[PDB]
This record gives sequence, C-alpha cells and structure tokens, in this order.
Amino acid sequence: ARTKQTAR
Amino acid sequence: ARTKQTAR
Amino acid sequence: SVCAAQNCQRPCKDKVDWVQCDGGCDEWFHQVCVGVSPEMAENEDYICINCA
Amino acid sequence: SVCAAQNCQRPCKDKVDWVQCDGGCDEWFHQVCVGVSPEMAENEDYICINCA
Ligand SMILES: [Zn+2]
Ligand SMILES: [Zn+2]
Ligand SMILES: [Zn+2]
Ligand SMILES: [Zn+2]
Ligand SMILES: [Zn+2]
Ligand SMILES: [Zn+2]
Repeated sequence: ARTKQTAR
Repeated sequence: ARTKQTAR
Repeated sequence: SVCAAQNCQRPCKDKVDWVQCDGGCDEWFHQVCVGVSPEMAENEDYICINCA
Repeated sequence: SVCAAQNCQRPCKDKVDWVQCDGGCDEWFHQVCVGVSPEMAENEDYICINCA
C-alpha cells in the first residue's frame, strides 16, 4: 500500500 | 498493571 | 531504546509511519493506529474499517 | 495530529507509554509493542509472551 514517514 | 510514561 | 519485546517497534523513534487506504476513502492512517506492521503496509493493499 | 482512524493513538505525541510484566520477569515493555491500550494496561494485569 501507499506509505510515508513524517517527523517524530 | 504498573505503567509509566517517558519523553517523546 | 528498545523495550523487552522481541519485536520492539520503537515507538520512541523520531519517525511516524503512515499508510493510505485503497478501499476508496483514500485517507491517511498512522500505521500503529490501524495495527499494521511496516511489512504489511508495503507488501499488500490496505482497506480501512469504513471501506471494508 | 490525529489520523483518519476513529481511535487515533497519536503515535506522534511527545510521550511513550510503558507497561511492566506481572508474570515474573518483571520487565518493562512499550505498550504499543505488546498491543495493549492505556485502558488495558491500567485496568488489569499484564503477562508477557515469555511468562504466559
Ligand atoms: Zn527507545
Ligand atoms: Zn518496544
Ligand atoms: Zn478507507
Ligand atoms: Zn499527529
Ligand atoms: Zn492515528
Ligand atoms: Zn514477563
């Protein structure tokens, strides 16, 4: 699936 | 149960 | 730091993982909030409870 | 910020929740790593997989 990472 | 919280 | 769990997901890390629904709502979810591992999130589609 | 989940646990928050095993090892675990909610962690005992 579509994923992403952001801060903290 | 015994719990605790730490930073970030 | 890792906890005593064999598979510590390090919730203490400086990154938050997300996954987007393929079911139709096209919304973004925090992976831990929907109970998916990074492996699951990448290797298959994701269908949220509202689109299921 | 909350995600699209109805029950967003805010993994983005500046706090990490822990729970200690009552089964005998007396070790500390990150609550998300062992799949327990703050409610579960407080209202009942916790027995890790190794002590189960
Ligand atoms: Zn840590
Ligand atoms: Zn952990
Ligand atoms: Zn959906
Ligand atoms: Zn947030
Ligand atoms: Zn969330
Ligand atoms: Zn234990």
